[PDB]
Order: sequence, then C-alpha cells, then structure tokens
Amino acid sequence: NVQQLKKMAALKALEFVEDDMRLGIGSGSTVNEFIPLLGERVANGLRVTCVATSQYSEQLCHKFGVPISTLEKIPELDLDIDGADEIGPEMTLIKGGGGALLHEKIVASASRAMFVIADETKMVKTLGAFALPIEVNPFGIHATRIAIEKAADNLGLSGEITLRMNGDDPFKTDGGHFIFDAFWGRILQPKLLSEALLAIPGVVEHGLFLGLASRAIVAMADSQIKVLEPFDF
Amino acid sequence: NVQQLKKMAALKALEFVEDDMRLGIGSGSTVNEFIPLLGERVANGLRVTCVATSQYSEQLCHKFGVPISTLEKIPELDLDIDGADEIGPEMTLIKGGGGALLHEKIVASASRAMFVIADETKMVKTLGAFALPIEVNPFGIHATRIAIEKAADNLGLSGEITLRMNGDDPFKTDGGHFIFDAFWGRILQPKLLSEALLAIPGVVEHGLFLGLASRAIVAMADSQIKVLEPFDF
Ligand SMILES: O=C(CO)C(O)[C@H](O)COP(=O)(O)O
Ligand SMILES: O=C(CO)C(O)[C@H](O)COP(=O)(O)O
Ligand SMILES: [Cl-]
Ligand SMILES: [K+]
Ligand SMILES: [K+]
Repeated sequence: NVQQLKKMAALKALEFVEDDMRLGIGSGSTVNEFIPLLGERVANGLRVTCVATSQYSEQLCHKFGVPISTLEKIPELDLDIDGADEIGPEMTLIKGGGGALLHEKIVASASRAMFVIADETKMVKTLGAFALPIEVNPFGIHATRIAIEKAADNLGLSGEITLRMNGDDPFKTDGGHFIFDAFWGRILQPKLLSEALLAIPGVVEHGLFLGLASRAIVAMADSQIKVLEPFDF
Repeated sequence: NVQQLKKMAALKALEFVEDDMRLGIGSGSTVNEFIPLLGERVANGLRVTCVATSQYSEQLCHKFGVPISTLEKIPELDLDIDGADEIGPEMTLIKGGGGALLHEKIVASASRAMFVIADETKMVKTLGAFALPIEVNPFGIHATRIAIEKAADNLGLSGEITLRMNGDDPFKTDGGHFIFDAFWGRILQPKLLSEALLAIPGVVEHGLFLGLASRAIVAMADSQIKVLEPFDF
C-alpha cells in the first residue's frame, strides 16, 4: 500500500536522473526504495556520483553499486533526492524523524535542486502534527531545553518536548549531537519558529526545510504520480 | 601594561561576586586574571559555584580551588563573567578568538546577567577588524565555506575565510566542530549577518553576541575603570 506508493514515487523521480549528474542521496524508507532502483540503472550504464546523508543510505548505495563520494570532493551537487516527514505550504518540509536531518539539510543546501519523494499522506494543509526534530549540543542541553520552552511560549506553541532516546541513552547523531522532538501539533509561522530556534546557542539545526525543496514527487492513493511545485502548495 | 589593565578589570568585576552565587566562567587571557583572584576570595570563605566555558578555564578553576558544576545541575546562572575580542555598538560582542565561542554563548544565554571584562583596546566604534569566528560542522565543510562566501557577498562583505588550525590538524572545538575565521574587516549590519550565518545548515554558531552582554567593565590606560551599560555604546 504505502510501500507501493513510495516505490512508485521513487521510480518517477528516477526519470529525472541523467548521466554525469552529481546527486545528493537522502534517507528514510521512501529513499530506501529509490536507491536500489538507481543501482539497477547504474548496472545498465548510468553514470552518477552520489553523496549519502546517513550511514544506512550509504550502506545501501554500496550494496547496490551506486558510486559514492563526499562533499569535500563534490561541494556543489546537481540534484538532491530525499523524503520528508511532512510537506506543507510552499513545500516547506519537516524532516529528521529518522535522525539524519543535519547531513540532509547540508546536502540539500549544497544542491541546485531538491526533489522530495513521498506517498500522499506526507502532504499536509498545515505543518506540525509530526513532532519537529531539533538537533542540539550535548553541552548545556538542560539550558537549551529551557530556551526552547521559552521560545515556544512566546510564539504560542504547546506540547511535550522530549529527548530522543536509544533505549537507555540519548540518541546521538552522526554529527555527535542529541535531538529534541517537539510535539507542537501546528506550526503556522515556520519562518519565525526557525529563526527563533536557530538563534538559541545550543541549537545546531532543526527539521524545518524552508525554500529548499523545488519539486515534490507524490504518489497518490488512486495511482496518480503528481510532479508538484511550491506554487502547488 | 595591558596585563595590568586586564587585572584591574578583573579586580573590579570581582566586587560584584557575592556569596552563594551561581557563576559562569568565560575564557581568554582577561578571564585567566579573574580566576586566581576569585580563587583567593574562595580561600577566604567566599562561596561560589561556577560553570566553566573551556578546558583551560576549568583547569585554572581546579588549580585555584574555584568549585565547579554543570549546566545540567544548574541550568540558570546568576552571573557570567567573560572577556571579548571586540565590544562595539549596543555592546554587541565578537568572541571566540580562543576557540571557546559555543560553550561561552550557551553559558552567557543561561545567565541572568553577563559581565564583560576588558582592557581599553577591545572597545571599537565599528565591529569587524577582528576576524569573526564561525563554528561549523565537519560534515560538508567545503559546501558550508561556499555558503558563507555567498552570504558574505549578499551583505557586501569581503575577505579571506580561513580554517582554524592547531598544527596541520584542524582545530576541533569541545563540541567536536571546526572553526572558520572570517577576516571581513568591517561588519556594519551585525544582526543581519547573524541571521544569515545561522540559517546556513552547517553553521553551528558564530562569535557575534547580540544583546547578551549587560555590563562592560573596562580598564583604561589613564587608570579609570568604567562600568558601562549597553546604553553607553
Ligand atoms: O531523512 C528523513 C529523516 O531523517 C526523512 O526523509 C523523513 O524521516 C521521511 O522518511 P520516510 O521516507 O520514511 O517517510
Ligand atoms: O573566550 C574568548 C575567546 O574564546 C574570549 O573571552 C575572547 O577571545 C577574549 O579574549 P581575551 O580576554 O584573551 O582578550
Ligand atoms: Cl539507464
Ligand atoms: K544556534
Ligand atoms: K545552522
């Protein structure tokens, strides 16, 4: 069902991939359907060099013969292909549910275009039902927590703020950080929330991608695969 | 002679330290004059608990019997005592010459008041002669260098952006990050530049402390010690 929708979305996004392209490769279950398809194309002659955004995306790339490089070697990419936890107005996204948002966000900024692949449930009228992830420094995290609570209060946001755990330890990102998930339910002013969060010293990054996504490739329940632009949101 | 001025600033700031305060302890050569003095007061029965902002400041704290705790234990501090590479209009700071900007800014943020201690030379009419430090993520650092170069162009800034070295190994901060020093020479729009840099995914933080300092204690070559407020800048 959704796995079907994800694969459909992935197949269609794959049509925009051309020879000698440098690609950003995102993370999550939808991108995991895209990587092997890409590898099948590479085994049939397609030339690409990819930058992965997580260890599991990188693993899959190696496994399926997708050539892998780094942003040190290729600082500017042609196209980024990634998923999203949510796609809202102007194709603002929430990402980071799998914990890879930092590398994902850096890779998206380094790309001439970012295409989002998704099944229709990711499309929302308003952002926020999916808890916003917020990458934070371990040092002074308690004070960073208080600062995010107070910023939430000022902006009229309500909901638990939870430290993401891996069993008994905090979950630690690739960049060596921790993550807070903020269950704010509705984010009406994402540009203001993003500015307020980034200004907090202990906040490394957050999962609101604003004006980064250029196309959303969304597979619908009725089998339509729509190629959408930010004006469609 | 400037060492004298540093001590004079430190002695004066020490007078605002009262029994049972929770103190932030900054870093730098000026703060290195303050810690032993504080230690000498502790020997005499003054009671304080300090959060240090660098390894060297913590080392000096232990060496002089200044008690040490964490933001985890004490999330909100009464008073932060720190130096500054520059003190400009509205008491905006540039900090991070010694490499400790992130922990310094988290601590500053977590305090009720922040006191800057400085010799006369740090007061500037316009910020920017001192290279602005920018803490960045190692992942995608090349891409981040480019995005900073682009943000600079948009704000009309020019100059070399060099990576902080410690040997022929990039200097790694306590947060596990690298630092770019931006030799822009002049920064007339510090708030816009702050907003811009923080929006760049790989930028963890930077050395512009805006509306964080509440008093500057500045020792002048004529022996005056001025206790100054942001209204005085
Ligand atoms: O990288 C991600 C999280 O770090 C995502 O792409 C996001 O979580 C969406 O994943 P999915 O494709 O499983 O919906
Ligand atoms: O921690 C600092 C740099 O990280 C500072 O306090 C700033 O660099 C001022 O240094 P100094 O007092 O040595 O002139
Ligand atoms: Cl092909
Ligand atoms: K920040
Ligand atoms: K950032």
